[PDB]
Amino acid sequence: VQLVESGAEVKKPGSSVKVSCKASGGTFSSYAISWVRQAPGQGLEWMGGIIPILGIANYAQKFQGRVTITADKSTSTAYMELSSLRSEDTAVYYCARENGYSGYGAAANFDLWGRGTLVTVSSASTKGPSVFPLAPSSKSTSGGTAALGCLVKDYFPEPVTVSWNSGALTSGVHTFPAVLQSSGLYSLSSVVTVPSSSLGTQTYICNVNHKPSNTKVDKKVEPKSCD
Amino acid sequence: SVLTQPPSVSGAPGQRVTISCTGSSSNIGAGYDVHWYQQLPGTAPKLLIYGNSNRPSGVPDRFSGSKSGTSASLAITGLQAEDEADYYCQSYDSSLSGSVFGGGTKLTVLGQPKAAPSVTLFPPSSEELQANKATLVCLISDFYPGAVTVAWKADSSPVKAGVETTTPSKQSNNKYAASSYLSLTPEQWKSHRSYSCQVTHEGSTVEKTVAPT
Amino acid sequence: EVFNATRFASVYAWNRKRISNCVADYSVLYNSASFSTFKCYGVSPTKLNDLCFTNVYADSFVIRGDEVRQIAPGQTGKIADYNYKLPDDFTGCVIAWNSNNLDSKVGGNYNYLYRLFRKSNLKPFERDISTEIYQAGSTPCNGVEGFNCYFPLQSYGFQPTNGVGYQPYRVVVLSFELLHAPATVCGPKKSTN
Amino acid sequence: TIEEQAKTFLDKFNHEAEDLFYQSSLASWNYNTNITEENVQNMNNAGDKWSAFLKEQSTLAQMYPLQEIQNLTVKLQLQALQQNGSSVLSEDKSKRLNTILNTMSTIYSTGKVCNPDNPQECLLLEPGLNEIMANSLDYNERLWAWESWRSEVGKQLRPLYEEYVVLKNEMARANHYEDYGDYWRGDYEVNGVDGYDYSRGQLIEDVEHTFEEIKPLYEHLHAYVRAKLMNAYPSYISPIGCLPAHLLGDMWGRFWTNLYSLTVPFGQKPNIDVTDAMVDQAWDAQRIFKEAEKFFVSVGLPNMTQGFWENSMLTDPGNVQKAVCHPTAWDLGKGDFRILMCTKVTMDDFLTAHHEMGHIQYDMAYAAQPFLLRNGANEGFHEAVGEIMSLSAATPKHLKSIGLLSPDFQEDNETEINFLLKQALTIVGTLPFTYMLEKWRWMVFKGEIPKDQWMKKWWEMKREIVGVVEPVPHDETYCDPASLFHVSNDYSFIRYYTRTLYQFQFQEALCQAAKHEGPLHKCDISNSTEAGQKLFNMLRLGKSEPWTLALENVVGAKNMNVRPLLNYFEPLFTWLKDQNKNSFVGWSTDWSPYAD
Ligand SMILES: *[C@@H]1O[C@H](CO)[C@@H](O)[C@H](O)[C@H]1NC(C)=O
Ligand SMILES: *[C@@H]1O[C@H](CO)[C@@H](O)[C@H](O)[C@H]1NC(C)=O
Ligand SMILES: *[C@@H]1O[C@H](CO)[C@@H](O)[C@H](O)[C@H]1NC(C)=O
Ligand SMILES: *[C@@H]1O[C@H](CO)[C@@H](O)[C@H](O)[C@H]1NC(C)=O
Ligand SMILES: [Zn+2]
Repeated sequence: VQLVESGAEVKKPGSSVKVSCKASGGTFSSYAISWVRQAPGQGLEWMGGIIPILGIANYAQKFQGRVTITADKSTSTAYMELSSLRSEDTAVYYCARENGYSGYGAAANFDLWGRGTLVTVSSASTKGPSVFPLAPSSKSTSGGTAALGCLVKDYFPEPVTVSWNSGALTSGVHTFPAVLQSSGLYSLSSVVTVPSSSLGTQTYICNVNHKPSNTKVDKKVEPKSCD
Repeated sequence: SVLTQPPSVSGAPGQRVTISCTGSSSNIGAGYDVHWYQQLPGTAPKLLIYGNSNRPSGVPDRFSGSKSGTSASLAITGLQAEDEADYYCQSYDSSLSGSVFGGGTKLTVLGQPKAAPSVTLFPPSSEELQANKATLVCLISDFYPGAVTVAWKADSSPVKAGVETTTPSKQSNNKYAASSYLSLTPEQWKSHRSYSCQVTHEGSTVEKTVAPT
Repeated sequence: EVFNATRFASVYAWNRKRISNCVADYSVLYNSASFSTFKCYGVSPTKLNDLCFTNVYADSFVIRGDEVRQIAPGQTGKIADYNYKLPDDFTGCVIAWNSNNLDSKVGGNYNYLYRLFRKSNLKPFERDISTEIYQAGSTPCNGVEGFNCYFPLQSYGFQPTNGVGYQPYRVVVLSFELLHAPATVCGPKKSTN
Repeated sequence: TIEEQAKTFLDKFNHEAEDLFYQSSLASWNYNTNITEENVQNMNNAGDKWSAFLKEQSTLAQMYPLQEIQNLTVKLQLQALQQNGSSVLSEDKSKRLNTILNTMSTIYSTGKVCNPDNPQECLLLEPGLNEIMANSLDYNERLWAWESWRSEVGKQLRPLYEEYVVLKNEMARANHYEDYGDYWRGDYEVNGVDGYDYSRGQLIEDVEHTFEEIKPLYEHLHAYVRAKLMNAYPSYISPIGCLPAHLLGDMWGRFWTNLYSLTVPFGQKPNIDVTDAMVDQAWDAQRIFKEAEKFFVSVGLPNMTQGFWENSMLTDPGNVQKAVCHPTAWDLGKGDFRILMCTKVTMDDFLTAHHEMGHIQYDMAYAAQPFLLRNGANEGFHEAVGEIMSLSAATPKHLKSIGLLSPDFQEDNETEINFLLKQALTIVGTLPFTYMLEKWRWMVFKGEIPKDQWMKKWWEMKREIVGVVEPVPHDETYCDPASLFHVSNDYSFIRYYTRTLYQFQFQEALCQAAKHEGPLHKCDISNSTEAGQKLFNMLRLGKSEPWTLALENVVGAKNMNVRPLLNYFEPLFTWLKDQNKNSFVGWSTDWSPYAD
């Protein structure tokens, strides 16, 4: 079968995170379910494994008593609760399945895995984003091609998409990724390439969609008059 | 932690590439079976081989696993176009009371040719100046590969504050593009004479400057 | 750390320790005056430090007070045949003691598990971690708690307010290996006056 | 197949009911200690989940057949697991008997009958009506206390007891039985063994057979107390009719030990006592359990584990918390054994300190056995093996050798007969009451007697079986026999006739191999390690072996007999025949005090 998990989620440094583990079909109320994490920079750790039949917890000695994993038999789902987050919790968790066997080794293997839950946490929480238009000058345009776009600053959290004329522009679009700042914030860019004969007849308008904050700012782009 | 792995390994497309996994005498050498996984950057890891004796459904037979005493080995034959991932050791540790993974090896040789970059310097607009901040952007595009060192100068001293570099992504025509910001304030933006972002690429240094006045 | 730790393992997946490139003294394990029962077959309990062996295999798990008599070669039951079988040529040395004030708590401590059902017998010195539902009848169940299908892994009943014959007893067995190899781990010569 | 499939079904109940009975008994332990509002919620939660687990496993075991297995240990326990009880009916009748059982347990608990002169000064039942009826010397006081007690509560309990008999007969009709009386007789039935079968037609045969020789002993002691009550009350008791209903010591007439102080045949000889010897020693409850533990180890019985002294009630710490006193045992499981005793420096507390202690010694026999090997077909084995050691500890020979009784007290022909008549008030006096209470209920469950003849048939057998007389005739609107402790909570009553016949068969089988060829009232089990081995060999059986096979190697008889009962009171049988020269033996059925 297949295990489907939640998408991206952000929280506060000192709050609780509530993610889930859904199972499609059966073979979930008969085998053990564990949680394997993975962080960029180090190896893969293992928090613990929970049996759904008897409801017995089995964690490791490297993790203290701060995370609790529960199970459900009515809808065949699993929940994960973790409070008092720290600065090194920016990782992804996986909902794995265990299938034991017989032999001299008898080691726990992970034959079935989940999708993944990107759980990142830092400062500079969600606020109102500010977009600034960008216009070319007389010196920046020497031929018949001008570069312009819209810059997105002080936005949170990821992911944020940028559309051009409600998706009417496809050729010549380029979306730049984000970058970590000293304050814990991000910034992206989006520029296009249009001929110089269309700067006085057809307008270019950027539309930003930020579904976690529910803010849609529609700004105007105009060429500069002094240069 | 208790399991160490080499950071990188080199190989050729058509010869045998082997990897070695070393631990202690209580997790791998005690008698427990080993499990090898593949960590692809962009999808969830799956099961490759368990117990080093059986073959799961959906995996090719080119992977060979063996246990020589206290160390496990993985040998492959032929490098295809899907081996750009990481290989880990998973073994049950009794001192840790659970399963612990290894370090991870990256399997890539060389595949990034050179090219000629093109930079664009854009000054901040008039509406950004009243926000008590100044974001000096410096866009680089149409270059290969994506390894550019970004530096800033103000005609009298290099700027070692507020410098940021983003990672380049692949374009539609097999090129890379990136951008660099400079967090400044408008109080000192008009006092200096000019600003510039200097970058290098295999010795090629392209310089572009603007003037606020 | 094998004896004194924060927690232990179960009987279906127990801790396996190998002693290599070490030297030890079995005199402090005899004059502790803290163990409940002490059985040592194949070698005398006071003349095992002079003779040298190759390897030492130590397994640690938990067991009840009424099942400490089942860790012996030559009997049948429920735990000694489905979790850890003892062969005929068993020269191990079992040490058990009571630590009921650490591995149990109020409200019901059910953290340790055990296997109750099995299809057939198993070879000694073999671990069984199979979590498959043992089918009793002739029809498949496809993993459901219905009829003719029962889960083999069941929970304990450890309570610190019990008597003597049902408390969690920390039991360890120290077995020796004899192969074509020189002496590796062995008690040396006692420092006299 | 069926042999390996039934093994996985039985042990799953053995490893699950050991935890369900552990938490339900834990909720009853904190309920009796500190009476809060939250401890009763743990008993209702664990009590409902235990009843829901029994009705769920009973419907699952009905699919398995019965007539294909030849093993004896699985067949006797499969009938114990297939005990639906209240779940055989629909959802309307299953909840209806739960409300009338809670209604029966609330009105009988706070029994409050008091004065018609004033409606304020009123007293409770327990221990209210038990102390006034015990210390009473007036005839008009006990006559009013017996008429008023069945005056106000007898009107309301009758329309509810007439409904309690129809739900019990309909439950047994759907349980493939004839009436509710066969459900009690079906528990004593065995199956699987050949040559040792016990049917229901023979259960009425042997009980009527042994009653024809105990009644001659009962009518001889009935004329003895009739010859003693004439000199105390010459204008109230006549030696022609029967004994009054309010002169039975207690209210229900169960224990006749209240008339021991007024029926003393020899007042010049002092009786034995332990209270006078415990004040100069400061005898505490810890010394009670310590000297009794030394008596059990010297005969061959094993010791008690360390888990008994950890969690056990010794004394009440002041009056800060309220703790009710009822002597009972709790089988928690996994070597956990608790007791509830509120010790006092009295005479009756010493007899119950060794009786209830024998229950724990019988509970430690099946220590290595699962939940499906509890007590057998009869629950009288707990009371039988627990009171044989109390009788061996109440003899003057055991108290003299232990260092408590003074050696100057000799055993002449005047102090040994008083010990026989003292035990006859609690053992022999309840034998005719058992035949009258059980046979009246065994015929009302069938339905051969109408609803207008339940009371008239009740008073007709009380003049020929037990031989009592009534000062005021009662009509059918009264409800007399529903005021007992065992009928109010659906308890068994066959166990009382078995615990009275097994307590004397065990008293003679333990010193017959101890070269004690003397009288039975002087038998003692001190310094005999060979007698403790043959006794402990059958305490660990449980429900694996029937009761007719366990006593075959002990007393050498298949069925119960009163031959030890006829030999224990042999000095008492010679004392009743030489004193009744001028008193008439027997009674008359046509005698009544209201006809004069
Ligand atoms: C009994 O319950 C009361 C309720 O307030 C509590 O105060 C007391 O501590 C309890 N006693 C024990 C022994 O738990
Ligand atoms: C039936 O089986 C039980 C346990 O498997 C055994 O103790 C008993 O002796 C068997 N019955 C017979 C008649 O062998
Ligand atoms: C119980 O009695 C036995 C036999 O006399 C003795 O060995 C043991 O120490 C006693 N245990 C306790 C706790 O008194
Ligand atoms: C057994 O005999 C000895 C010696 O006469 C005595 O001290 C002991 O009390 C006797 N045992 C009992 C239970 O009376
Ligand atoms: Zn009792």
